[PDB]
Formats: sequence, structure tokens, C-alpha cells
Amino acid sequence: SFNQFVDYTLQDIICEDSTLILEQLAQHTTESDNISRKYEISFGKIYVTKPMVNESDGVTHALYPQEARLRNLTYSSGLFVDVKKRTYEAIDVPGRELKYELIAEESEDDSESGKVFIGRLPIMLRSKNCYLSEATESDLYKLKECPFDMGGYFIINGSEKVLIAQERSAGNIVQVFKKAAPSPISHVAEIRSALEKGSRFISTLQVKLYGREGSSARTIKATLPYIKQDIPIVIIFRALGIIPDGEILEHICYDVNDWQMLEMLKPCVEDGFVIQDRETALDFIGRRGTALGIKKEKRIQYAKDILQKEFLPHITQLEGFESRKAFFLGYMINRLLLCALDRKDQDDRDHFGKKRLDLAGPLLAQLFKTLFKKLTKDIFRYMQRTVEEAHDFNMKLAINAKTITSGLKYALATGNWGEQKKAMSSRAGVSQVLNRYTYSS
Amino acid sequence: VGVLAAQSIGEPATQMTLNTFHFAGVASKKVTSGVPRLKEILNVAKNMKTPSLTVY
Amino acid sequence: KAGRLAEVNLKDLNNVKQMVMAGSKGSFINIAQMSACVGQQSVEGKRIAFGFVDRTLPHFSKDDYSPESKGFVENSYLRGLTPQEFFFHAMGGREGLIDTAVKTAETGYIQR
Amino acid sequence: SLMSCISVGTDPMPIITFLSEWGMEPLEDYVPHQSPDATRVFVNGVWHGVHRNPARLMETLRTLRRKGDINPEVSMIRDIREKELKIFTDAGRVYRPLFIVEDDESLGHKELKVRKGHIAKLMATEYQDEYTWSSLLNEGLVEYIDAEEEESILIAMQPEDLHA
Amino acid sequence: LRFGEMERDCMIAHGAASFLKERLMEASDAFRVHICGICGLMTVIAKLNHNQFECKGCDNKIDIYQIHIPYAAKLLFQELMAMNITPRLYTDRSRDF
Amino acid sequence: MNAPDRFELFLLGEGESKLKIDPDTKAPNAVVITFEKEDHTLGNLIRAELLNDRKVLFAAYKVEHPFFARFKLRIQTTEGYDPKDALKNACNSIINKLGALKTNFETEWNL
Amino acid sequence: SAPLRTVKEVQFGLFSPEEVRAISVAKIRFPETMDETQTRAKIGGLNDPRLGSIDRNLKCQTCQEGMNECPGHFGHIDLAKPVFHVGFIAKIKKVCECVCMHCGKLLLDEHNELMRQALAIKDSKKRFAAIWTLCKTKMVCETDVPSEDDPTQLVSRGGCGNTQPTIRKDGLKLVGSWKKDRATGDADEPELRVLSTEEILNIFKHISVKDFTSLGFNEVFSRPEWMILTCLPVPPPPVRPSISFNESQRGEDDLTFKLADILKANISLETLEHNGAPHHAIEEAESLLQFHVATYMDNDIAGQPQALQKSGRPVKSIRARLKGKEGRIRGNLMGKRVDFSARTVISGDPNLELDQVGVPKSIAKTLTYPEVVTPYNIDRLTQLVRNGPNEHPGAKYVIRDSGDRIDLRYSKRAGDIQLQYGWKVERHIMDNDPVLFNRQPSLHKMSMMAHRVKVIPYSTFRLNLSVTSPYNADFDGDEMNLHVPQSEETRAELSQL
Amino acid sequence: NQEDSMIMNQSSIDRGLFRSLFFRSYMDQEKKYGMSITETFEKPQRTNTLRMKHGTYDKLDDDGLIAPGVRVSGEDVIIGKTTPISPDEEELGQRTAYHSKRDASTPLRSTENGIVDQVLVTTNQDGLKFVKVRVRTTKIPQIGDKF
RNA sequence: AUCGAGAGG
DNA sequence: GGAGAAGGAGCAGAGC
DNA sequence: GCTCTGCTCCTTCTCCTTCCTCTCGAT
Ligand SMILES: [Mg+2]
Ligand SMILES: [Zn+2]
Ligand SMILES: [Zn+2]
Ligand SMILES: [Zn+2]
Repeated sequence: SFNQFVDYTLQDIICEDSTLILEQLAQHTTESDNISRKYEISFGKIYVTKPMVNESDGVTHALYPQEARLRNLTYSSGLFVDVKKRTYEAIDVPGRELKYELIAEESEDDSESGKVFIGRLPIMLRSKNCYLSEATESDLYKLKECPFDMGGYFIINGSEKVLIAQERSAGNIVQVFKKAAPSPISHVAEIRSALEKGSRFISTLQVKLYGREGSSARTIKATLPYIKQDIPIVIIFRALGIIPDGEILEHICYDVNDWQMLEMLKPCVEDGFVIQDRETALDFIGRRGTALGIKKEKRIQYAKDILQKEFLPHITQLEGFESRKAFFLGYMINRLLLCALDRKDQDDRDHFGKKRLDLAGPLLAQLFKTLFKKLTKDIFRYMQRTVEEAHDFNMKLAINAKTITSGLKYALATGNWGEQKKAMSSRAGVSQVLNRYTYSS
Repeated sequence: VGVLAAQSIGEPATQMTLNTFHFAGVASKKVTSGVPRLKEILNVAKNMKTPSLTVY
Repeated sequence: KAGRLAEVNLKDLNNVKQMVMAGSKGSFINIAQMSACVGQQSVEGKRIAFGFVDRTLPHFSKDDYSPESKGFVENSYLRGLTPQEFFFHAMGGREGLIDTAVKTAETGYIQR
Repeated sequence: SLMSCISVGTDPMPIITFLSEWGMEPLEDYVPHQSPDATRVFVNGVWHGVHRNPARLMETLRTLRRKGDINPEVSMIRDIREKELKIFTDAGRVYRPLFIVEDDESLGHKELKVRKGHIAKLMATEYQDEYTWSSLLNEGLVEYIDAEEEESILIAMQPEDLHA
Repeated sequence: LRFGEMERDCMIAHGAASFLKERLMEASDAFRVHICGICGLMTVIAKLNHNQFECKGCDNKIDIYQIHIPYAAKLLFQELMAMNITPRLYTDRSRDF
Repeated sequence: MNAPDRFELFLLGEGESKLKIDPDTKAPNAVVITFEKEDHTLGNLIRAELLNDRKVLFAAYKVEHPFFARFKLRIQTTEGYDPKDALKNACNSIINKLGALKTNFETEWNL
Repeated sequence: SAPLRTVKEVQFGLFSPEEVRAISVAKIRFPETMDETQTRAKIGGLNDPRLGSIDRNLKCQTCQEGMNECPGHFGHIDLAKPVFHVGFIAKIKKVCECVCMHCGKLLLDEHNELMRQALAIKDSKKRFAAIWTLCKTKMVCETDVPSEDDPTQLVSRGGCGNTQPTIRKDGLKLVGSWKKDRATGDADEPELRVLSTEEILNIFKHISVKDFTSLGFNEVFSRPEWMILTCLPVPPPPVRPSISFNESQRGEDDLTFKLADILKANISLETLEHNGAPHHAIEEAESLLQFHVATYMDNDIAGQPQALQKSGRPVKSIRARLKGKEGRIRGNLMGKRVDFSARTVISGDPNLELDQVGVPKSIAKTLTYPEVVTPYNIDRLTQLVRNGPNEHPGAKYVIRDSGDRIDLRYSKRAGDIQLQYGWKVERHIMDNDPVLFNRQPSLHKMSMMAHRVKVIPYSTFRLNLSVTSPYNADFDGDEMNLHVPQSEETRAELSQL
Repeated sequence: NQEDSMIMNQSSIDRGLFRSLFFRSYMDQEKKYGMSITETFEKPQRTNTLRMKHGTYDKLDDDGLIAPGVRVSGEDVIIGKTTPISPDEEELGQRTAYHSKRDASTPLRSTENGIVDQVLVTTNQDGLKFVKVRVRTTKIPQIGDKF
């Protein structure tokens, strides 16, 4: 797991939004007709050194676990990243053309990158970045290490700490189950979905079957991202481009002879007679979701943006969703109905195959990611304010370099993986001191 | 006698590992027992898990 | 019945039997499980449930309610439990362990 | 458990490419009632499309995983009753190594693919202090089965003795 | 060692009244405090060298009494006073029955 | 921590005589003797020989607690046979038999 | 020295603004702490303005007494504005929902049989509840109230005549909704605005004694008006220990820091309103004061805004200081740590009598008993003194009639000290002493029993097998507690009960 | 051996049955920031030390440390750390005489009793002297030990 | 001094 | 988790 | 006859806890 992180994920976290911009295109500067100036930073390849000592006198040493343990040091390596400083000098060329970034590109001063220090990274022993990963038994004796020590842990301030795998529910799955009779919902499909491509999202679609079949269960509604109120699936489909009846059921019921499912679906279509215009459906969604802004379109585009980017986030950036996403939506609805129709039983919420374990890789990935973002956010505002970032970036980065190092260390050191504010999603116990009574302990 | 009775009743309750079954009876004894039932009694629950009415 | 067969045919020399007869640690079921059939394992008052689709383990075919497939242990502790019996027994043991924890929280509060 | 392992996950693209290569039809072209018996193919929760001969598809997909073309950790579950095929490349999945049973052995009835010679060569290597665990995977002798895939698996206990 | 709630409950069941007094006050927490007879608050300025007292606010330089009470209980009462709540300790039961 | 001194298993301490003879009140011609720093390695011999004396009505012993190397001996005899002397006789008897044991072993060994 | 008495009654009530100042011995005027900022002192108006003393200092209302027998003293804070007591905001709301509003009289009266039934209730806590229930409806301060006999005759008691606004709770503020809303076009729809604390305070002052009693209260010990804070009391150092963090540092109790924050908020108003007033913007400072005062008493009132201490944690309010498990009542009062006790592992010992217990010499040496020197035991006690504090039949501190404690660990007079009758000798535990022995958790009487001590070697408690049945004990590592009696009365009590 | 209690062969214990060796480590750091006050390690003196502990320092060497092999028991001091008198407002040093040498030493835990095994003297990444002491003692099965 | 974690009964 | 307390709402009767 | 003046009849919200003991390791 740890190797997977440093081999790929670490680079990918940096790669995502690796650049920072500052397009101060046609602004004011009375001396010209809206002056144009631009700046841009570009992070590239990361380099990971071997565990290194940073002495108070500036001298560095190859850090060997044993010394780290004896001198209360943290067994971390140096992180260096390609950082390009693209300075686009104010061109001062009065005119409409100053509104383009292209004319700004013409004054680009591409300052070199190289190994720019970003921070330190705690190295798991016997990992690809650890000396002991290649050391032979004889060498281990020379280094006064134990030939039986598996090394699956970190050394922080000399303390041997280990990340404990944490169990969680798998994302992008369909959880159909019965809702308590004390509620107004009979059946519900809890759709946990997360676009784990960087931004994560982690949203939940609630497809609800309201009460009993002789009552409100006749119409199914769903809870959409940000939308405060529940919205009839028949409206959602129309909003997704599926107006025509029959077709709207074609995406749900996959059997023309299943009159029982069709029976339950019928009333939904009945409610669908209220809105026949896709634009109206989108309007309905937007104005139902929140305060009626975007009055120019009554939040039609707003609703579209939610459906495009938030609704079922694991399938996005694709206009083909009008069919593809519609199929997935109706699929989930179909399964919900199968449960209600006694075609399939309740999903087992304790099934181990539906669970996932977060290991050092995935754990550090989440932790580091937020630390990396903190770094780029601070720099970003300093670049905006500073008159020529080229003379400030060099220092502000270093300040945030310390931030990541100490933030990353702290979280691992205490096990408190919050923001040091108020147990922000605390996971105290995620990082524990290894038990050292027996080899087996 | 207050505390004494409280302890007398509270103590042996720790031996009730039956919960709902393992006591047997004449009719289909699906009757809440052990600690779960004790809680219903002491709380005076308005919605007991097992009502059951005996008619002679 | 199996337990009684074992019990009846124990000699008075039998040390376990003597402790049971004295009433100092031990009971009929303890003898029955050590010497004869351990018995049907149970979870929440039921036989081992189908945690897999229509079956209790991946070692059984689907739709099979034959005693041992749902926790019946034919072997004694003396004889030893077979992998499946072992696991099913472990499942029963687990809920037992759980209840011994919960009941202390519950009765502790009640007592107070 | 002693031999329990956790997946580090990978990129599902290669597989998606294979799926289309082997006739998996995109949902934009999917017409339920036209092909009501098509198998719904999902990768990591994403419904990519459907297929009209999932049996042959699995024959190939399993072969690829066994060959090493598809990273051994990738899980593949064919649901014969609900007409679905799920493939997972997601990290964090827990899986166990099992012997592959191959009744193709015409020498008799159903029998293990792993033969004594593999053990002889393996042991030999174990005492040369070339076979290794990864070579057992490369030869397609054992598989990584996670809790989810087990739903479609029938596992023998002791092959030496082994109603099914 | 903590003499817990359950431990004092059992002494009650035993009827060991003086034992509890000893273990709950003599074995830890004990404080002599002067209480104003008019208003049962701990505001008496015990000038223990001139035998001067004075409640102040009640101008009571005569009718006061000494209470032997657990220090923790003193804190409770002062912490109640901190919330604008009086706990007036009287040594003469006015509510006969 | 608070473990006892192993010297206390056989060495007499301050104010500790080897023997203390008390008179019983539950029966006539009966005494109870306390052996300090002495367990039944010796004690069992004493009882055994006392029970070989037809003028002894009672002979028994007990170690009240294993934490202490002490041994209680109770002797009851017939009228006139002072139990104290009965014990003295038992000791003489035991020694004489041990003397022969040694002699017979040494001879058997040499041969 | 005043006469010794016992507490027979506890009368609860609320402090009267004036009363607070009457007992207060400090004006309190500086939002600053220890040393007045580098003066090696305290604060002229905080911490030590004749209040609770600190290490090596006396004063404390000129009574000195060091920090031993010297309870602290309360100061006070004159608040710029009236502040709702966080614990009475619900009651204040309900009271305002019963009184006619700016009248001082209840909405209902005798002229109403349903009200008469409520008024007939003796249980005050149920009475005002019944009154409030009825007063939830018809919230109009009708001047002329229809007589129960010949309704055309009415009683002109409603001093206002207007409607009584309803009240909505909004955090630490109450929102008034002045019914109005005339049917003729919904004129003046229920005017909404936050009710001023001062308005309510004045109303509470208007409420008559008859109305006090009607809603409970007590014109001597509790008035509606006293639910609004106008003058805080300031807890002394004994209550809010200044602490000596690490080496000569501070780290004063949360209350000290929080009280300073209150002073700052109060002063903000003091100068803001007085000098450069910014009209409605003053309310922000009023809200600030309200917030700090309410939270110092209770750091948790639904509204997400929980007060945090600059260190990155919640402020430990007074409520937090004395609530739930491990909080005064249940923590330090109902149960507590005690001296003259021991704990260790038990082991079986079939050679002990049912009522005996084997106690390790190291424990018998540690724990003591204050035996009184009399003509019947002075021989033994003088020997124990000579034995010293290094024998399991020894002794420790010797108490003279003067109260002097002779530490035998620092004495070369083991054979010189002559005990006098009336002295006490804190001897080591002897055999046959009565001690209380128990096992946790204690579920019944049987878990607490008195045993006769037997001093033994080694380091475990020894028990007769048969006594473990009631203790529910075993010998797989169980631990038991000893509680050793000090008075003769308690020894007898245990041995006989 | 009445319950879960057991009878163990004392002769076997004497020979070495279940005998074990116990280690414990102590440590301390040089100082913080030299703002008119610095901290160090040095053997203290009863008359030339302020707020001295009630143990002993006569087992310490020149730098307040104990060489390996020395038997150290109970309250005996093992690290003679010193920290100048701080009677002033700034909590720093002060112009005093005998009491200027205020200590801040570390002893063994009151229940410990063994000999010094190994003493380590290093510096952290901040260049601050760091003392770490390992001590050891033999644990011989008692009647209260669990097996 | 709080705070979490690991255990024991 | 399962109370309890506070609030909106939906109809038999009832006076103009 | 028809709105009106009450209800009482519901639904929709806020609040709380075995014992006890040990150690370390962070701020
Ligand atoms: Mg036990
Ligand atoms: Zn007074
Ligand atoms: Zn004073
Ligand atoms: Zn009014």
C-alpha cells in the first residue's frame, strides 16, 4: 500500500491541479486601455530522496532507523517537485486584445524548474524508499537492526507508530433496503457514489418509496445534491431529456410483461403530466432546490449543472448521460422496486464484500491531499496580492513546505487526523504505538 | 429495606442471559424476557415488543 | 440423547463425573459436549443464516438445509470440529462474547 | 487471517478496452426490450454497457486474469440469475488465494490444476539456499478470490479427499 | 482509592452511618467554615485572632455558626453562588413538619 | 518485595527456642509441643515412632500454615507415662535405627 | 470561635443584585490578570482585591489564615446591560407568556372557573405550569374582563388593553410577535422584533407579589426579576485556582480567562455606548456580553456556537464543572478518593478462618491506626514507639495533647519519648483489627464485609475459599480494596454489623 | 491451587523457571531558548541547590549522570538536570547566590529498583543535548504473578 | 494540569 | 434509542 | 344554514448513560 502511494498516488495528487494561475488581463491602469498582465506556476515531477537527517548546523546525514529511534528523529525523506515560474510581463498594449491571454503569453518569462523543496514524507521501513529494503541479513547486523523485524511502520520523533487499517463502506454501490415502519418511507435505495478521481465528491442519492403501496408509495421521489426538497423521479427523467412516456419506463422496467412493476410505475407517470417541458422540469428542480436566483432562467442551468456535475458524480463530463445516466437511474429504481415487489430481498448491510479497508496508502493520500491544497491556496493569494510574484513565491512556498511537513507529522504523531480545530472528522486511534511484548504481539 | 431490596433485585438480574428465549413454555413462547423485559417493566414502556393476552 | 448415552456409560471412577456428582464445577451438558455431540450451533436463536446467496459458506451448494450446513456439530470436543463446524461454532461463540459485554452495561445502569 | 491480502487497486481502463473489444455494447446504443437477455456489465459501480454472451466473455476475462494480462487482484463476478457482470479494480478489497480446480484433465474426473511436479519444482526452489508465488500466479495455478466473488464460487476443503 | 457510589450504597444497606461519615469526611475532605445565622451563606469574615466575624450585608457580628463540611461540598455551594444561586445553609430546622 | 527470608525455614530467631512444651486441658496425660523452624521432614518420624509405643494413646501432628516452618505435636499417654519422656524414648529409638541404617549401607556399599 | 452546629435545612433561591453587592468585597474593574502586567503582584481590582489568598500571601479580607482555613470571597461585576441568565431563559419566556406584558398582572384571573381550578393547585411547580398552559391562548391584555355573573359587567383590570406579543426563542434572545393583525385587511401583521432584556426586566419589576406567588417564586428568596443578571458575583481563587504551570508559569483556570473575557465585553459596552456610540451597532457588544456571560455559566445551549478556549478546545463552564459522572455531585461528593486504604491481588488460603484476611506486612506497615494512650495500653504503645516505623508490629506518628505530630522517621528519641495519657499513637495494623474489605463492582451488601486482619509475608491478600462466593471473586488476578477504620466507634460498627 | 490459583515449584523457580529481565528507559532534554536562562545537566548540591528533591544525588557524576553498573533504587536521582532560579516576572534567571542553582532533575519511579544498564547522550535536530537512561532488574515469579 | 489510546478486573 | 414537550392541523358542534 | 369557536387529534421535533483500576504519550 505505502509503495503504491509513493509510486503513483503521491504524484497524482500533485498532478491534479498542479498549476496555479493569475490572469490579470485587461484591468485598469489609466495610462493604457485596460492593461494585461499574467502569472502562472506549474508543479511537475516529484522526487523522493532517501531518509535524510537535517542537523542544526545545516549538515545532512543518511538517516538510519536506529539513529532515528535513538535521537528522537522522524524517519522522513525530502520531497522535491519541478516548479516552473511563468512570468508574463505586463505588455501595456492598449486595446481589446488585452482581454486575451494569448497576447499575454507573448511576454512569458519561463523561469526554470528543477528540484524545488516541497516538504518531508515519513517513510515506512523496508519500503522502496527505505535503506533496509535492500539490506541483507549481514547488513542488518551491521546497522544493528533485527533480521526478523517486518518493518511495516513509521518512526516519528523516535516513536514506532503504525497505521491501523480502517473499515468503511464501499462507494459507487446500490444499497436497497427496507426503511423502518415508524418512518414515512417503506423502501429506500441508498446510492453512495464518489468520483474518486481527485475531488472525490462523495454524494448520496436517496431514491425513496413513500409509505405503503395503497398510499403515497405510488410515486417515487429522489433526493438530489444541494436540492433541499425531494423530487419525483418522473420529473428528473424529463429533466435528463427523457420526456416520452414508455421510454421513461424503458429506462426502468426491463420487461414489457412485468405488469406488477408497471402497476407501481403508472402513478409516477400520472404525476409527470404536470411537467412536459424539460426546461420546466429543470426550472422546477432549481427553484425547488433553493432560493430563486438565476431568474434569467429560473435556475434551469443551475439545475443542469447539478445534474451534470453532482448527480451520480461517478458518471460525469459526458453529455451522453441523457441515455447512459438515465439508464443507471432507472436501473437503481428498478432494483428498488424488485425489493418492494418481493422479487429480491433486503441487501445485507454487513456483507464483508461491500466493505473496504483504508491502508497507509489511501490514508496518507487523503491526509496529504488536504495538506497539498493548503500549500497551494496560501501561495495563490500571495501571488495575487504581490506586485510580481517572482520575488515572493520563492519564500512563501518554503513557508508552506514547513506547513505540510509539520501537519503531516502531527496527524501521524497523535492519530488526530483533523484540522486541529475541533476533532474535525477525528480518527484518533488510526495511528498507534506498536505493541512490543512478543514478536506475535 | 429500600436499598436492600434494590440490590436484592438488581444483583441476580446480572444472571439473565436469556434475553428472549431459552426458558420454554406451553404456547409458542415468543415472549420478551431476561434483561430486555426487565427494562420494559422498569421503564414502563408503552410499546412492549410482546403484548400477548391470556384468555380463560 | 447422545449426551445421556455417554453419561450413563461413564464409570464412577470418572473424575469429571465425580465433580458433577459432587456439584463442584461441571454439568450434564459439559459432559455431553466433551464426550458426545456438541450440538446445533445458533445465532440470535436461529440456525446459521445464509450469509451467502442461498448458503452459509462457499463450501456448500445453494438451497441446502441439511443439519451440518447450518451449524449442526456432529463431533465432540474430544473428536474435534471440522473447519465448517469450527467456524459455525466460532460464530455462536462470538454472539455469546458480545452479550456478556452488553449485559454489563445494561444491568449496571439498571442496578443503579 | 494469515493469507488474507488487501488490494492496492489499479486502472480499470485496460479492462474497459477489453470489454468493448469482446463485444460489450455501450448504453447509448442499448435497447432493453430489443435485447432483454443482455448482461449488464459494471466496472467499479459504473454501468458501462451490456453483453449478449457473458459466458464466453467470462471465459476470456478469466483467462486474461490467469495469464497475467489483467492484474490478478481484479475481481470478476458473474451473476447468472440477475444477468449481471461486475468487475472491480477498487483498492481496499480483501481477498484470499485458492487452488484452481480444472476438470479439463481428461486423465480422470474433476481435479486440481496444480500437479505434483509443480510442487516438486516449487519445493526444490524453496530449498535452493525457479518457482515463486508470483510464478504460480503467472502459470494460472491459483487465484485471488475476494468476499464478493465468493458468491459465485464453489470451494473444496481438502482436495486430497475431494458430494459436489 | 475511590470510595465509589456503589460502595457507599452498600454501607447504607449495612446501616454503617458513622463509618460513612468517617470515610466521606474524616478520610478526605474536611473544612471548617463559618455560616451567617441570618443568611446561610459562607460570607463570614472569620478573624480568628481577634474573634471578630461580621457577615457584611447582614451586619451580623454575633449569630453565626461553624460547619464541618467536605471541601468539595464547599466548592459546590460556591460554584452555585457563581451562578447567582443561593444555597442557604440553616442550622435550625424551621419547617418542623 | 515482601517475600520472607529463606533462613527462616531452619534457623532459630530471637526469642525462639527449639521446643516449647505446653500441657493440654482437654485430656489427662496429654501435651502439645511446638517445634520451631522444623517441618514434618522430622515431624513425621516422631509421630511414626510414637505410635509404635504401646503406652501412647494419641500421637498426631499438624503444620498450621506453610508460610511458617512450625510444627505442632500432640501426645497422650497412659497414666504414669510422662508424654515428655515418651517423646525422649521415641527419639532414642529413631536414632538407634538410623545408626544401623548407616552401618548396613556402608557395608553393602563396600561390598 | 463560633458555636459548632449541623445543617438542618437548605434554602434555595436567587441572589438579588443588591445582595450580591452587599456581600461583595470587591468592585472588580480590570480585565487583566496576575501582576498587573509585570509588577510581581496581582490586580488592584481582580484576583486579590482582598479576595482569596495565594501562596505565601495572607490578607484575604484582612483575616489572613494563609490558604488553609480560609474560604475565598466573592467580588462582583456591574454589568452595563441586563443579561439573560442562561438557565432561566426558558422560564423567563414562560413567565412573559403568562403576564399581560407591561402590566404586571396575569392574563387570567379569578373571573374564570378554569383559572380558579389552576389557582387552587397547591403544588406550585404544577400550578404555574397549569397557569402557563392556559395563558398560551387568548394572549390579549383585555382591559375589561367579562364577569362570570352577568357577563355584560366587566372588570377593568387590564392596565394595557392591547394585545400580548407571542414569544419565539432565538438563541439567547427572545423574539416578540405583537399579535395585532387586524382582520380588516390583516393590518399591522404580528409585528416582529427582539424583546429587550430591559423591557422584560421592567415588566418583572411590575409583576405584583400576588402574581409572583401565582407562578410560584418567593418574594423573599426568588423573584422573576432576579432571573435577569445585572450584577455578577466573582468566584475567588480557591474556586478558580490560578495554577502554577510547569516552572513558575500561569495557566489559570478557564473561568479566570473567561471572566476576564466578560470584563472585556462589559467594558466594551461601557465605553462604546458612553462615548462614540454607533446606534444599533452597540447591540453587537450587547450580544458579546450576553454570549460570554451565558457561556461562562453553561457552554452548551443547542446553537452550534460553542465557546472555545484559544488553545483549540471548549471552555469548561460552571455547568460542565459539576454535571454528570465525574462532576462534583457524582464525581467528588457522592463518591471520592479516601485515605487509609489498600489494594492488591488476592489468592486463596484454606488455612484462614472464614472471617479472616491475610494482609501483607508492607501494607500493615504502611497503614496506621490512632490508638489512644490509656492506663490499659500504654505499656504496649510505648513498646511500639520503641519498635519504630520499620516493624510489622511497629508504629509511626505520635500525637501529643497539643496536636503535635511526632514523625518517628525523623527522631532519635524512640526510647526517650514518654507517652502521656490522652495522646494518640498511629500504630501499624495489628492482628484481629477489623477492616472493611470489598470487590468492585459492588452489587450488593455481600460485596462489603469486615474481616479480622492477619499479618502475613509476601504481597497478596489471602482469603478463605468460601468467602469468595459472595464477593464473586476468583484468583485469576482479581484485586480487592481495604478500608481501615480510624475511630473506635467505626471499628465497633463494622465488627457488630 | 483452589480456584485459578496454582502451586508452583519453588525449587524450579530457584533454578530459573520463568525468570525474566525487565528494562525501563528515562529521558530528558537540554533546554529551550536561552532568553537570560539556560538549562543543563550537572550534579546538584544540598546547600547550593534550590527546591532540591527529597531523594539523593550522590550517585551522580560531574554531569549529573550515572555510569552503568551502579545500583539505583527508589527515589534515587538518575538525571541531574538543572534549571536556574526563576523568582522574577519573566520566568528567567536572576541575580541570586546559592539558590540561583535551582534544579529540575529526574529520578527513578518510586517502585523501581535495579541497576543502570546504558546511558546515551545525544542531540536533537535543534542541537539540544539529550539524555536517555536505560535501567534493568530481574523479575522472579511471586505468588501474585499471572501465568 | 486536560486529552486520546492500549489494556486489566 | 424512546421517551417527553412543544406546535401545527382537521374536523363535531354551535350561535347568528 | 353557514361560518365560527373552540378543541383533540395528530405529526414533527430535542435530550442521555456499571464500577473500578493500571500504564504511556500527546499538548
Ligand atoms: Mg478474576
Ligand atoms: Zn448573611
Ligand atoms: Zn479571608
Ligand atoms: Zn399588558
